[PDB]
Amino acid sequence: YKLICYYTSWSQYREGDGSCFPDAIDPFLCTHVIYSFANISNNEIDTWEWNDVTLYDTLNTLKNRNPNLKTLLSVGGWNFGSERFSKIASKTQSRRTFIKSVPPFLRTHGFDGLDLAWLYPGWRDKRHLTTLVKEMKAEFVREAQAGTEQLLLSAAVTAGKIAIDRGYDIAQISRHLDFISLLTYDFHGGWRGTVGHHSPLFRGNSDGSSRFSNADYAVSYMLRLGAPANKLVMGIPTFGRSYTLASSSTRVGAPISGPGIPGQFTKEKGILAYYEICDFLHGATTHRFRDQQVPYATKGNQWVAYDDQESVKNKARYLKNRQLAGAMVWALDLDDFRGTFCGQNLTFPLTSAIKDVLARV
Ligand SMILES: *[C@@H]1O[C@H](CO)[C@@H](O[C@@H]2O[C@H](CO)[C@@H](O[C@H]3O[C@H](CO[C@@H]4O[C@H](CO)[C@@H](O[C@@H]5O[C@H](CO)[C@@H](O)[C@H](O)[C@@H]5O)[C@H](O)[C@@H]4O)[C@@H](O)[C@H](O[C@H]4O[C@H](CO)[C@@H](O)[C@H](O)[C@@H]4O)[C@@H]3O)[C@H](O)[C@H]2NC(C)=O)[C@H](O)[C@H]1NC(C)=O
Repeated sequence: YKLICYYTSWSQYREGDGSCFPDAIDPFLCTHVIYSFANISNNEIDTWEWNDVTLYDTLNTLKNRNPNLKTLLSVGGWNFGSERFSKIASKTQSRRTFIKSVPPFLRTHGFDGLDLAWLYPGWRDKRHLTTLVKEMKAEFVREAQAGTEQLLLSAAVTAGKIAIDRGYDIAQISRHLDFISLLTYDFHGGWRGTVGHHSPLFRGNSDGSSRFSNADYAVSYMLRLGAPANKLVMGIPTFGRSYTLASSSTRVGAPISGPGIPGQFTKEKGILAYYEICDFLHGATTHRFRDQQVPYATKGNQWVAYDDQESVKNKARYLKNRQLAGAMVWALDLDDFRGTFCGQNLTFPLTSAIKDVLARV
């Protein structure tokens, strides 16, 4: 099985114990580690952070201890303008300059491949995405004639039916990609005025109006569109989403006024790291959506949807039962990476739980 784990460059700036450098990563935990995110300047791949050159180097020394570990560099992301990707991909001269700049950059800094995180192509972009993937893969194939191990190409793909239909020719891009990570953890957010879970495994016979907003539907739909099971990797989150309750109601369908309050270390409205949730749970009431098979917790006017060891092991069993290529984790720096917040002296408890399931029959 593959275990694909993202590390995010901005996690280095978090204070005290929340600070996470590539250094903290156990080299034997994941099969592939992806560094997020690279920039595009002058139509060429480039660094984002001031000290990226150093961090690349720290990440790639993990390979001195585990020579089988693979590392990828992810380009794009949320803070990258979708329109900036659109402009690059739709003009042949810009697209060509970009593609040619990638292999030398990856080689200089020690990466084994490139992850595309264009979030998200519009209906006008779908054709250009296909072209970008095709031509990117062709160039990696050509570069490997120089006797080096061929660069890997992956893509992060949204799990909502409408985003898929609008932006992605799954049947075509599947043939050129080494793996596709399905982002099965954005099924709810502050954008609706109610409480709900962003990563449910199943629909659960109760659910109103969205048979499609669950991991099971997204996986079955990708399989139907022509993504081969052995290229499909199911995304499992290591963070939670928080909401401020608008009333004293805390069950399904409850009102909300907005995001939850920022966490001590992540400092971002609406999300919490798992190591912050471990702390939040002291004094919280815990519940579990039995149909959806995911927990949530509530304390005061704060309502948190999250994943724990049981829910993550369940998702891992599901994906094995479906014979998928593996699991993808967003993100190593949001799991309890020091191992000192969540009880047990177990570093990476969520990621480890996934690995345990994937390593059994
Ligand atoms: C990821 O990469 C991206 C892509 O490169 C990085 O984003 C860019 O990087 C640089 C530097 O930070 C900037 O590049 C040049 O910017 C200037 C361009 O000028 C413009 O400013 C005006 C604001 O008034 C703005 O508005 C319009 O244009 C005209 C203005 O007359 C106006 O009539 C219109 O109505 C518009 O309002 C316009 O959009 C431009 O942004 C240059 O001045 C910069 O410095 C050089 O400039 C001169 C030569 O051109 C020299 O005199 C100077 O000495 C110097 O050499 C610079 O070259 C970009 O702004 C920026 N672009 C994008 C796409 O965002 C990004 O930083 C990176 N991310 C990270 C984390 O690194």
